[PDB]
Amino acid sequence: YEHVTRDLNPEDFWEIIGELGDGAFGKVYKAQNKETSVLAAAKVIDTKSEEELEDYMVEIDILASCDHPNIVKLLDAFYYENNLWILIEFCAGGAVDAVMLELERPLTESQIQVVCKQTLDALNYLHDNKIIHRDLKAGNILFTLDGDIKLADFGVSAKNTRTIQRRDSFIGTPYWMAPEVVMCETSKDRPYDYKADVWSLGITLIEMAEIEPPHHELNPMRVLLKIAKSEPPTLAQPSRWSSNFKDFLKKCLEKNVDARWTTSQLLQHPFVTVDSNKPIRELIAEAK
Amino acid sequence: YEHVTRDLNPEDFWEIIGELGDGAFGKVYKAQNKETSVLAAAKVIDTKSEEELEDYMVEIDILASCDHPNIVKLLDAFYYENNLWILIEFCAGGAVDAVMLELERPLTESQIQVVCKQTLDALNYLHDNKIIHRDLKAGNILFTLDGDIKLADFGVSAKNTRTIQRRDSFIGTPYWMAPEVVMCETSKDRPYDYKADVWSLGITLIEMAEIEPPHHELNPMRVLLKIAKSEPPTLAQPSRWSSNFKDFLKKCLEKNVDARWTTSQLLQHPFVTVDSNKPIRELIAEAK
Ligand SMILES: Nc1nc(Nc2ccc(S(N)(=O)=O)cc2)nn1C(=S)Nc1c(F)cccc1F
Ligand SMILES: Nc1nc(Nc2ccc(S(N)(=O)=O)cc2)nn1C(=S)Nc1c(F)cccc1F
Repeated sequence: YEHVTRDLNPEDFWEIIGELGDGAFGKVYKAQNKETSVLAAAKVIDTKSEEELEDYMVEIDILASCDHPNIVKLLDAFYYENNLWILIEFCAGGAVDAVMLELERPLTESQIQVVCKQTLDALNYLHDNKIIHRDLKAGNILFTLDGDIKLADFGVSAKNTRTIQRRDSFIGTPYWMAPEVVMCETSKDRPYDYKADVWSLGITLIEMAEIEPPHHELNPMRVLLKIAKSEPPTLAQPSRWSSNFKDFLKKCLEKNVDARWTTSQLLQHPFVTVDSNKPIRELIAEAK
Repeated sequence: YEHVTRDLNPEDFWEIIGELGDGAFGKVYKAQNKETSVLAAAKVIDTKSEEELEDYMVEIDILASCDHPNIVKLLDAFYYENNLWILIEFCAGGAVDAVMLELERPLTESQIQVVCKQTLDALNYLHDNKIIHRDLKAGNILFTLDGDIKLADFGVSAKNTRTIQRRDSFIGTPYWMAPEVVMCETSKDRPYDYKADVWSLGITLIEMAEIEPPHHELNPMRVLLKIAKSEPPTLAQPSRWSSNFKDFLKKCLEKNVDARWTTSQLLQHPFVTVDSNKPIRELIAEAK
């Protein structure tokens, strides 16, 4: 497609150094550019056929089209011998959840503020560009060498740009057009669906405060039921946390979607009014 | 694709008898099956390239996948010598707006009830199957030989089935999932976007009452502004029309989308509690 190379062996450009992880789409490798020495994470996805490339295209497009400091960039993509290779800028610190498990402790509040502030900048850019992440969690927030973060894994993300471009496309005099379509107040443009990411942000903040997300102790079969039945989760040990942390969470973890804050609103909250990554430089230094 | 034939000349199966119409995508022909004598409307769309087939595929899929008495069926589709041919079951009476212009008068109320009732059955099926028509008007409601109607022109329709199938698709324990996604209350499933068709139904009813839709006298440049600024339109000569007609319109022509009725709710309204097409048989007989 637009961004996927054909007929070339990815391993004539990128050398596998080792393994970074392993998941449902296969193993993820640490790769090194044979010419430039630039590092990458290399997803290698077994495709049974060419039709399956369409399943992975929205993700590639999002990665190729985004240009933000807190979103990982696409370095290359190849289709070769029935595998889709996706090469993504390398984040040397790994995922936030992996750090917590290595150190066997949650992040401190000042650390959470930095991750939250930068993660929010990424989300706000996504939403501004009609992208819903849809799988925000600590496993998909990666640390850089320099103590910053980058949001990754757009594997189930939605990009409403072509939908919106087709939505506004009309010819002739539209006498029959609904006023909400006239006013650009269709679901594609309203905040409603994007706010699903704002809830996931709240859960991820509790996950960073407590190592594991709410309801981790339940039978997995019960978790969706629990989310539906229960009031929104709160920090297990609230005395440990500032009023600003607890207030921010309440703006995210709000079941009335209309009342839940947008990323735009959240950027003005004092919990994210920070501008030094030092608490994270301290963390990742200890993990090194 | 799924439903488009390659490498065969459509005119070795279908004979053009004449022209039915002409619009932005070209002329529409009256066609006759050379073997069966079955009649069709034949859309013939000039495509500059193969990539353009994707623009027309949702429409073909909707036509091929729908099975309802009040929705036109796909008979064939061909890609040949750079044209996309779409053959659609023929409706011998033509469009409602064409009848009104031929007879130089609007429909009577009893006629409108029959068209409304059948059109609503079609819409309700569409919405049940996650399709938004998006271009409902009297020009896209066609009369059959027998005095029934069929809804046509899915050229800008939305089909949210693959979107919804991808929406519910998840692996692993979804600790971070928003409660509105948990409860299947995303925009794909909520009535909100489908209700745009319910507004267009209301306008189409006024169009059938008055030959032309509200604001037909304005500079076309002003129409969208007028829709936005104005209260919903009403029948110009309300003494001519029943309270049931006027009440039905108010349920459709409601700017508060949440307060506007669904097609499901409208099916229970007395304005559509009719079960004879005789008023339409009388109309189309005079037009013959
Ligand atoms: N851009 C990027 N950099 C890294 N770096 C990384 C990953 C793991 C580790 S490890 N094995 O935990 O120390 C260290 C660095 N991983 N990464 C990506 S995109 N990882 C990743 C991910 F975070 C989510 C889904 C699929 C993935 F392949
Ligand atoms: N299924 C179908 N049957 C017909 N019949 C028809 C059309 C015009 C006329 S005419 N020329 O007005 O008398 C008579 C019959 N037209 N038709 C379709 S799909 N017409 C049409 C349409 F209604 C909207 C957009 C494109 C179209 F090609």
